[PDB]
Amino acid sequence: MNNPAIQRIEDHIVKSPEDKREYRGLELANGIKVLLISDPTTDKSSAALDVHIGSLSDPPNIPGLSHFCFHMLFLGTKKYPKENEYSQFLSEHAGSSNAFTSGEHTNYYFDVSHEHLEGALDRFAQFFLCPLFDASCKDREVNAVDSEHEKNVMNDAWRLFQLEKATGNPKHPFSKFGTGNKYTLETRPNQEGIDVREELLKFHSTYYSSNLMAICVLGRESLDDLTNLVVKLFSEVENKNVPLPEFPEHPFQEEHLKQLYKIVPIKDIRNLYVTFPIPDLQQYYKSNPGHYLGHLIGHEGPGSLLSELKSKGWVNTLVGGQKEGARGFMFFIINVDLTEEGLLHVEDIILHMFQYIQKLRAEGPQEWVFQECKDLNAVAFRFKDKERPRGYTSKIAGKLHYYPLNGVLTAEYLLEEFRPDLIDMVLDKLRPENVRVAIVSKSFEGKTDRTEQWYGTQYKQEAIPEDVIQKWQNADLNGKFKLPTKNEFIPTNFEILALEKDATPYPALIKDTAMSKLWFKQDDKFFLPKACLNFEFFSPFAYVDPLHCNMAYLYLELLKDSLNEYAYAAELAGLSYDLQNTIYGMYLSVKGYNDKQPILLKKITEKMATFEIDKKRFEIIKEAYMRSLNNFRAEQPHQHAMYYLRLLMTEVAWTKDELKEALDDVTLPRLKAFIPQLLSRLHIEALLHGNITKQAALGVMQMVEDTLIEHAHTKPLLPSQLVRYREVQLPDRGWFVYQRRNEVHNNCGIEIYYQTDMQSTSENMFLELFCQIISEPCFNTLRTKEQLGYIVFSGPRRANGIQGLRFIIQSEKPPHYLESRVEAFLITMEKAIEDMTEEAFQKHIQALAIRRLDKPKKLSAECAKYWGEIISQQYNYDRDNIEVAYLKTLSKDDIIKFYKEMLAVDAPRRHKVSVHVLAREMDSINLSEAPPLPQPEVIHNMTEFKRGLPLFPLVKPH
Amino acid sequence: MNNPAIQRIEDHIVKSPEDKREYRGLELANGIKVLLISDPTTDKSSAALDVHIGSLSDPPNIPGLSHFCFHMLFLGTKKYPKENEYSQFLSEHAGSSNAFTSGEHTNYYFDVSHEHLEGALDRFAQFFLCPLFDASCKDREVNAVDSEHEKNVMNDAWRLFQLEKATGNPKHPFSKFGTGNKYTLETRPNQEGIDVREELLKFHSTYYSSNLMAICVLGRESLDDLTNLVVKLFSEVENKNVPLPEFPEHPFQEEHLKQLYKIVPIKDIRNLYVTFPIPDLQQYYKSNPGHYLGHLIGHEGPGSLLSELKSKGWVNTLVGGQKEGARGFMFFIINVDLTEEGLLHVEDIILHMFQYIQKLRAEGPQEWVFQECKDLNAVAFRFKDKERPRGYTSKIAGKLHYYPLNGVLTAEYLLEEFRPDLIDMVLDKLRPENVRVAIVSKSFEGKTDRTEQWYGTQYKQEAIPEDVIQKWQNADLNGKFKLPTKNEFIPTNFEILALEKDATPYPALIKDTAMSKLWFKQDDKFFLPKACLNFEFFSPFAYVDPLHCNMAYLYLELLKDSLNEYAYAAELAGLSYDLQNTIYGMYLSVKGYNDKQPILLKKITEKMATFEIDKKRFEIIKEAYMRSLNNFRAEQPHQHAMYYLRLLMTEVAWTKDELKEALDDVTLPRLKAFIPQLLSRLHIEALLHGNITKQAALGVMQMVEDTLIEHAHTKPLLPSQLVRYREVQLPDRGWFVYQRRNEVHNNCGIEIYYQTDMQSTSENMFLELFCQIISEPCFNTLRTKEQLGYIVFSGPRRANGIQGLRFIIQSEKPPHYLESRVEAFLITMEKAIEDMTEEAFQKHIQALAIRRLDKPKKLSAECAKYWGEIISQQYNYDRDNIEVAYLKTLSKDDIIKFYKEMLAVDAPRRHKVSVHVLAREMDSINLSEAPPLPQPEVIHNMTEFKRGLPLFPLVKPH
Repeated sequence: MNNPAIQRIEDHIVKSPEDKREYRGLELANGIKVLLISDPTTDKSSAALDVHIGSLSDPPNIPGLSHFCFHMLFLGTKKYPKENEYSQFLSEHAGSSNAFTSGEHTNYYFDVSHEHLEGALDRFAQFFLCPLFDASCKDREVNAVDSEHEKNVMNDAWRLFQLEKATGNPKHPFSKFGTGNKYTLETRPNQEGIDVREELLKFHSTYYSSNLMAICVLGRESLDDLTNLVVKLFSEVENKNVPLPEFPEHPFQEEHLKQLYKIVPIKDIRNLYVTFPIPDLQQYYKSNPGHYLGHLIGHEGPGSLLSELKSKGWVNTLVGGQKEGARGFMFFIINVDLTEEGLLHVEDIILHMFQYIQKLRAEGPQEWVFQECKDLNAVAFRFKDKERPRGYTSKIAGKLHYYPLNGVLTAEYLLEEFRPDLIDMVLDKLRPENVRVAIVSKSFEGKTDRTEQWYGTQYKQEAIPEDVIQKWQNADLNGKFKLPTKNEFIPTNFEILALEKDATPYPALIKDTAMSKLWFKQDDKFFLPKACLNFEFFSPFAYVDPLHCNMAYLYLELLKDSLNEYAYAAELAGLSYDLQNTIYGMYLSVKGYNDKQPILLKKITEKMATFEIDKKRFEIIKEAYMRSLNNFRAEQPHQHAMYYLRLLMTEVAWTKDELKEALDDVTLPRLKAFIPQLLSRLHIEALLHGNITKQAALGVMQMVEDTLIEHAHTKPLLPSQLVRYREVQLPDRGWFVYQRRNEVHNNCGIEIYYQTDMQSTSENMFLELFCQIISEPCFNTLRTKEQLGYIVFSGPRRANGIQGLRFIIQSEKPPHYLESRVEAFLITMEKAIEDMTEEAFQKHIQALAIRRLDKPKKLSAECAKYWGEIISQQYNYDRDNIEVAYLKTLSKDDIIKFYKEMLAVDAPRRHKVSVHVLAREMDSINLSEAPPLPQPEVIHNMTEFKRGLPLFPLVKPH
Repeated sequence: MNNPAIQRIEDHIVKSPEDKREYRGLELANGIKVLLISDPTTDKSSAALDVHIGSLSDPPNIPGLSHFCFHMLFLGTKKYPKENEYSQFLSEHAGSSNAFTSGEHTNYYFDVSHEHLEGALDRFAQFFLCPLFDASCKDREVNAVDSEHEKNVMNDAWRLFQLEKATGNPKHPFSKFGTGNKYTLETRPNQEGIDVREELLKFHSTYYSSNLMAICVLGRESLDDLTNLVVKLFSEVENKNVPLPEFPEHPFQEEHLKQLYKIVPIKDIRNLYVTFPIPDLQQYYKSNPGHYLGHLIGHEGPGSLLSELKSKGWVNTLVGGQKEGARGFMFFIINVDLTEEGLLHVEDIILHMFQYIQKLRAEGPQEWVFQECKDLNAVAFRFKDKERPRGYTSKIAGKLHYYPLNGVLTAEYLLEEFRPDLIDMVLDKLRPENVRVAIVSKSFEGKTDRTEQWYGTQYKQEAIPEDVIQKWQNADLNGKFKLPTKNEFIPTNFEILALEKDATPYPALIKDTAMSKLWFKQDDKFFLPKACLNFEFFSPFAYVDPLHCNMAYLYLELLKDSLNEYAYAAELAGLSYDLQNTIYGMYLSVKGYNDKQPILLKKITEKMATFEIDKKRFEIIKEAYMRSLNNFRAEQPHQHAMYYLRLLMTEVAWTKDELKEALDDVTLPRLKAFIPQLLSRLHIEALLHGNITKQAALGVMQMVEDTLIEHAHTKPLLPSQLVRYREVQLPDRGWFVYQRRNEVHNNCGIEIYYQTDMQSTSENMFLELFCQIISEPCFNTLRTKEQLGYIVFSGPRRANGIQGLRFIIQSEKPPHYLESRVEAFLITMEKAIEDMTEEAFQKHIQALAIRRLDKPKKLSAECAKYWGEIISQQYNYDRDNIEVAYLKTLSKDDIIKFYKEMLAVDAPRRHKVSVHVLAREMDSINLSEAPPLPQPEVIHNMTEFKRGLPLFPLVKPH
């Protein structure tokens, strides 16, 4: 009795009781799996379509056709032939989109203003009904794919990824190159024949079948309405009845086992990768054997494996468990980072891994553990934070291929059966004869034979001698490896306290004293048994010079290091904390189930105020920290540009250079002395937010104070004597440039900042609307036409109460060229604005309003927003409504004037600075015309530079 | 054979061999004693006339007629009848003048541009040949005299002065009121008859006689030329053959002896004054018995009297020796400040004084001591720094009454005969039966019977019981009081090192390293065996908050406190040091004979780096420091205005309030810990200047470094990471006012700052020429016509690289009135400038040039100038020539424009701030017309105030 397009309906979708959203499952006649989500309060709607095809179905001759294809798909359709029609519609209706290819999945998704779902879906749908696939872009698009590849070329992580693929069976599709590039996309085709337009079309026509598609749609409309909408748009997708691809033989045969790889990294890291091929455990999701083992093998603290490897001073971090492969196969991995001593004991490290394993075989599957995991995940599922719509549908579309409708939400969180047998089964694969091991370290440089062909990775491939393998099999049992004990942090009070009648819509200041300032809000919307605790400890000794910055950093690193064992239980129990230094002191945050928060907070604070430094932990943390500062050189060029702009524009900021130099003056005695000093006098500013009462907030706040006062003898640092840092003020019509060499990448980085004025409602909305207007053109113009790089960003920059427009580009071209192109873009944008219809303008106003008003979905999102107002000392909690009201009154002329005053080449108040991060070797047409530009004043000393310019005031508190 | 006007010539004037100046003594026929000084290199000339009449010859009915008289004398003459002709001539020719009355002397002096000596002297001379004495000023002048009196009314020092006079014989002129006021000057005359115009004339005509006058004149002209000039101008002064006044009976008879006075102070101090009347020792200057005793009784360190009084924790400072009275009598005094414990032991304190005395009688005069004093003073005289001309002639004119021509220079420095007899003679007066004692302390408040009539001082007068007197006579001998030992610091190497051929005209940077920056110049002009050593130690821990400011202060106070005994010898030996904290760290300066500098510097630095705090010294220094912060409330209203402006305009500055509050958190352990921290990391910037070689400078600099590094383990604070403070930047057209209560004075204070722009050659000379032009009008208008107060100041203000115009007034009127009057003055000045002749303008340019170019006369003057360039990090050593060159190119129009841009009510870039320090009770006509003014923005929080305004850059180094 269902509509002819629908085979089967619903299933009753099993969801969390807390979840007010309404759900319905569907199976279209044409084989499409579908989940509809009705949320009547949602500000943005969203949809995702996932194709169960990826780079694994890439033809042998054209690797990356899959990736290439989704690039081409966005590029206009028969009904909507404009090349950027999709994205421009999304931009102009508060929307955004993205897409991705993995081995077996291609996932396309977007969100949009809830009032225009139908129109966003009609367009998205066309991509699966009639793509133009025209060759005017086929040639450009390749550039974007190429630089995409290029950017990741020097990225270690990606290099290792594609290196585990070539270290495997070449006649297995796993070995194929997923990303693609210009070398195998435009080029190999002409010089070997073959039309990459015809090839695309074939692929798209063999593999783009409805039987292999899943869709998820979220909107305000009712389920019935969404049903019709979906049926109408998607029911006529073409079914090709493609058998689902499968890879059951497994990419790593006995020949690839017992292998060892010495890889040379770009960054100066030391990592060890251990890998056991395993059969596909997908079908077993109701019991999850691979992650019961992952849970014990990647466990931390008391008696765990990592604990031991840490005590030998061999390893700092351990991650272990099951890893995706493709339908038919998986892997079980165990990764660790090596200390200096660790790198000399790889063999002995691994022996310990098999020793813990062996201990598992000895001990055998344990029901109480699985039972514990079961109960945590259940609560975790019930009390899951409400997700952002765009990320939810995308995740759901993917999961639709693996589970029945009624179980698409609960799958992967809820366990059921306990299965000792399945667990033993996987356990049996973890043996020396199944092991692939990979060491990454710069100590191999110059002495590698092989070049992985796509990324260029140096590396050695060798076989692990029999005796070694034999030693590992001779893995007996190390007494130390104990199992985890019952989890004390598992919460049992999920009572949601009633809303105090004195409650308020924004955080209220409930305590203003010389020692502490406490902001507090009781949750009035999410009603989950969760609380966010935020503390900012102020002390001048944290950032007073580079030596104390270093000491502040090491202190917390050392503190966290020794709390870890104890803290892991909490984390598994959905209770986490963060602790880091800042230019003002230290930041302590605790999030999660509120029930046992007070016990964790007590332990952290106690340890803070009574800490005692293990000599040995000290040198390791320091050597790591040391190596980490050096490692900054390896970062992306754009990441460097941003780092230097931040230093440049701040009255006081210590560069990594300065920190490195000062690090060698840090000894154990010095550090021991510095702690009491740091803790000697303090001011604390706090936000406590969530499922807590006023009484409970003050109580939590007292215990922090009292624990410090009694144990470290802390006394009050009056707020009035806390020195805050100002932003540097650029001179009218000035242009400064700071130029630096990057010594790894053959790409250059660039950040251009046009500083405007002190933050305020009007200045804020001028900058933000102007940015909205240019957000998609910047993308469509500088990236999708001019192909200047994979990274092309524009938008607002905020810091120290000041703001301005920034552009960020990573590119093969020289900075001065990017620079000229950006100015060229600025002119076009100005004309574009002069020549834009009023109603297009209003859509831009309306689009920015929607983004701004879009309410946080979860506590930590609402919390972070408020914490932003505290950090910045503006305390403007009602900001969003105010600014949007003001936004709605702007007119084209206002934005034009704004532009002419602040941003034009000829602006009387242009304030421009550029950071140019030069490539390794570098350096020092129909296109629109760039204006002539001034000669930059060149910065050779950030300090001299700042000393010679005035400083901004600080922003007045709201 | 001498000119008929000259009785006797010269004497051959005994002078220092080092002294290139030429001298000649004279005795005019009319009894005038005269010294001429020819200095052909002098930039400014000078003269002084001293009359041997003072407030002691004041008629009984009109006290202060003497003071009054010299006010009236400046007020125009028959030949030069313009009321301010004298001072306006001096202003317009790089000159300045002043005058003063004491008991037996009235001293008038001026300096002037060397090119216009004759014209300045002609006018000065008229005052002693034919004063108009007109009654149009007689009525105004009284105001200035009155506020003069009023200002000192709340000044403790003056109150005690006039209180020792009324505690004496009323029929002795000593008891008369010296200052005068409106109460006894305009008033008592009408209501008791008597013309204060006729009275003046009488006085002036009985006492203003040539026989009682001495003159001293310094100019470029030759001695012969000065002779004629003087004879011509002064030979016809009228001789009245007044017998020289004398007061031989003595103001304090046996009735006033054995007295005790409990005085209530304005400031919260504790002081004890012990006073022995003695006969006049003037005649005995060749042997100076009073100051051989002063030398031993006011000695400090090893075995001295003060040492003991300090160990009992009774007293911090001791000053002892002979004190001026008047021809016929003197006093020998011994003053100390009391700790809290001291005030409870006055009796026991004094007993110790007589015990030391008794020890002197026991021991008897010692030839070696007098011999030591003799030799020090001789070297001191030979190597005396060349004096500023204005202060030299004034001093010499005074000394001309007491010594023969040929000995006027050497008198009071050179000893001759040793006279055990004279010493014993004075020693015999120091006995309990001769003693007057005075205690000053707020602990007496409310319980005094008597009001000294002129100042209003509360106080009790009582007689010292017999037994007390008896106890003091029963002053035996305290073992501890040892004599001073031979003086090891007495220098013996006065060799002037040859001028290295690599020498330079300005300090050169000879050492730029992470630990130290060393500026060095070898003396190329004074050639005295003297050196100035200046060290600025930078550490952020000195001023990081109020607690560390306090600790930095106490540290140095404690350090100096324990070095004193050791240092006194040096000081007597012409070798001194200064040591104080700053917002950047600490300042150590050492000046004097270079020979033993290195031994003193070594001891100071050593002690700095190894200091150990006596518990007991600690509480005393702290209680004193504490009391001292409270005592700021007692300061002059104008002094408060200046203090608050400095806080207001500096990015970071800790108020005395903040320091007081933070002081109670300072304990001994805390302080002990803070020292190593402070010394932990340091940067040093030095100026070494004088009679030292490059090799000797570096050597001196190394020993400071090496002594710190080896003993406190100091390591380098890189200069680049030293945070310097900026000046606050006022907004265009802004007017801010900070208003505060003064709780002691019935006068209000005011400072008005019109901030201009960052310092630079042009901005500097605009402000400085404008100031020159208005310097005398401001005086003549706001003070001498409008009589707004005794304190009326205007001129340049420099701080943190910024500058502006300031006016400072202390007044009976309310701030808003002064404020209006000042603006009224500004308008007049503008018109005055528009309407001033070109050649009058040029004289102003020429007058400022002369002041600026006028070369330093001594090492520490040249040193201080250079140290100014270092402190301020501008290093503009050739400043003076540059700025004057630029000065000479300015025109009226430039100054007008300057004024219209920056200073007018209507200036588009006026930047005005006013500090108003209100009187105790207060508050919150032909006159020129004040313009309407804006409503001030009012400051209630210096901090909020600064946070809301931008900050200036720092000035670029030259």
